[PDB]
Amino acid sequence: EIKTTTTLHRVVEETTKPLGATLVVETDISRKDVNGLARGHLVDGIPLCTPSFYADIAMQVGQYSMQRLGLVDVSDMVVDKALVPHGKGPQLLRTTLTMEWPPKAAATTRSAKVKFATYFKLDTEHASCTVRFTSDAQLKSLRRSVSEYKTHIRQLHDGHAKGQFMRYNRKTGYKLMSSMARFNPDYMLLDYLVLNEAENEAASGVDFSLGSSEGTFAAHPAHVDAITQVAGFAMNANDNVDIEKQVYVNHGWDSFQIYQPLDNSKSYQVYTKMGQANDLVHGDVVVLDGEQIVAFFRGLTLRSVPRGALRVVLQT
Amino acid sequence: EIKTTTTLHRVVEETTKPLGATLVVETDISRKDVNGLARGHLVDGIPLCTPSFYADIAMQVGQYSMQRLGLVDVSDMVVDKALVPHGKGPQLLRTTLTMEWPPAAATTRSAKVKFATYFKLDTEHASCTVRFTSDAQLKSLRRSVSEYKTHIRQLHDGHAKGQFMRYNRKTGYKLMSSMARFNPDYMLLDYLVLNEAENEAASGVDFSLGSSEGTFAAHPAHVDAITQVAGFAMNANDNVDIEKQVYVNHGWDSFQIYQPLDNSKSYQVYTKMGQANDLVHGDVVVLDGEQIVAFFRGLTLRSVPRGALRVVLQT
Ligand SMILES: Cc1cc(CSCc2cc(CSCC(=O)NCCNC(=O)CCNC(=O)[C@H](O)C(C)(C)COP(=O)(O)O)no2)no1
Ligand SMILES: Cc1cc(CSCc2cc(CSCC(=O)NCCNC(=O)CCNC(=O)[C@H](O)C(C)(C)COP(=O)(O)O)no2)no1
Repeated sequence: EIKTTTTLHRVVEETTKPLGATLVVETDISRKDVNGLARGHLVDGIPLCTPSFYADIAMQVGQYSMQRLGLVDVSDMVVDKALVPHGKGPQLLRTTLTMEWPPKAAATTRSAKVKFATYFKLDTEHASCTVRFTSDAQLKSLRRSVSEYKTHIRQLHDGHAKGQFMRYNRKTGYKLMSSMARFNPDYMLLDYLVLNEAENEAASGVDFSLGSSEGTFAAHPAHVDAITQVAGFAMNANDNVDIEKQVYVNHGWDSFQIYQPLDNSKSYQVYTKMGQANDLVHGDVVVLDGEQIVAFFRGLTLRSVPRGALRVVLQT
Repeated sequence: EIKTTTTLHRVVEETTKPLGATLVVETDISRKDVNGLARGHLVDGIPLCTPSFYADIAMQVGQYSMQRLGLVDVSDMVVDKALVPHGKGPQLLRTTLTMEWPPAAATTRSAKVKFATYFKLDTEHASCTVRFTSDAQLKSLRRSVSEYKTHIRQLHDGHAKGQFMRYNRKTGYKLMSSMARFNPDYMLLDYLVLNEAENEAASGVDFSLGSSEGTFAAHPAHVDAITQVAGFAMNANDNVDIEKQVYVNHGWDSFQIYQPLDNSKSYQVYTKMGQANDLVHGDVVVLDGEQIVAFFRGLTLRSVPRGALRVVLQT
């Protein structure tokens, strides 16, 4: 029996069969405990749900599906269409998980397809991902790289201390981005960020104590979004990116794994080196707690879009 | 008689009497050579004329009045109401200079100047007092050059140790972009080093970074770029939330220019603005290496609610 949370409200349909199974859950993003959280960013006055909102639900339905048959990877995340939480009556986000398997091999299953769509009935298809019941091989490799990530972080701080790189305090960083997007205060968790613009390379302290995070989640959408904001800032805070004309927006990612809880009283270190500018850039994002590996995005992908075209799409 | 320029288009009236004189000039800010320049900044999509636009005209009518009767100080500048250059047919900015004297005209060392748009009266925008001043301030400033250069060097030393922020041109304007977007011809701040704890800034302003075609006494983009250093030093503080409160131009006590503001040259600008009534003030010096180029004394900024600013402009 799957547990309901702030971001997963009820089971719509659940069906187990010979060559597969379906699980459909529903979240009313207008419900009072979640509607504030569902409004992660505001672009041209229009609220937007963040990809981390889907990722939280994906982790929940993946963890449940796995246990009914131990890391869940939220992989192949593709965000296709904006979700605008209007807060004017029910707004039903349905998450459909499907699995396939050959006879008597249900227990071997290591992935499931997940789709996110709003309904009234069908409203919009928003996003999709593949949850993977994955090995700890990546975690083991990341643990061997900790000293290397730490050295990259130390080198960024050394360069700032010599006047080489920019260091943004929290409020100044969000001010720099404010003509592009204004954040829900509960999402404004970047305490500082050191940016080497030449390599789109950033080290950031993210402090989850800086916001309110009441509810139950698998991975708090504000905590996970704050991790991806480091990569977004590294791109859009470059002196040669004119955010009046072109901006790097979320596109999705290849892989996302969490190895330790994202604790609302703690601060974490985040490091990324995003690739150089088709219209896509990608890179990895690691999250540390001192010497411990906390989480990792592999192939986080951002897309360069015209600022005005973004505005027209959202307003329509 | 008075020369016409990009920012001063014709004489409306010129009268002398035994105890004074009046000079009224007119500028159609919709004329095609000046309308672009008149649009200095955009706030919430609404174009605004900068105080430096008035200062340029004030220098012109002051220099003229004066030679007719040798530094002009544009002093006691008060900006009361926004001027929005709509670009939809004539928009006539009238500048009125008045002098008074006891029965003695050649002794006169100041004149009152008013700036108002007419259709006839539209809006009263600003006023100042032009002063025909001594070189005492210039000579005192020349003795302080090494002290100003030391303040600038200390800011650069602090940034090189990671203590102060240094903004490249485009990143500086990006930081301010939710408050105002600038006419590219006004985006002349090449870099700025900010000590936030004292609202203290040193900036390189490079007039070659914009286009400045026309004739002026003091190019309004060049003078506005000087004041932007002080505005940035206030609004770029980490504790100023420009979504709620912003420091806007208010005016100044005194402004003198000692050397041409050359559109091929870069200059050094230094200011230490006071700590946060709703007003802050400070001095702004402009250097060309070892030479004193210009000085604002008592440049005044006013803290206003960002949304109240929006409503006022929108109406
Ligand atoms: C300090 C600090 C750090 C940062 C982060 S850097 C600046 C920044 C801000 C944001 C948030 S706003 C962009 C965003 O992606 N938000 C959520 C994602 N939500 C969607 O809804 C898009 C996907 N949607 C689409 O609609 C389409 O693909 C679209 C409209 C982009 C184009 O479609 P097409 O043109 O092909 O028709 N991110 O980075 N800030 O401060
Ligand atoms: C690098 C780098 C540098 C910068 C720029 S520096 C930061 C900055 C930018 C601005 C520009 S916008 C504010 C401004 O003052 N613009 C012109 C002045 N023009 C008026 O029209 C006010 C007139 N004042 C009024 O109308 C009223 O007094 C009002 C409405 C403000 C108050 O209302 P009241 O209460 O009196 O009714 N400024 O600083 N960027 O990157």
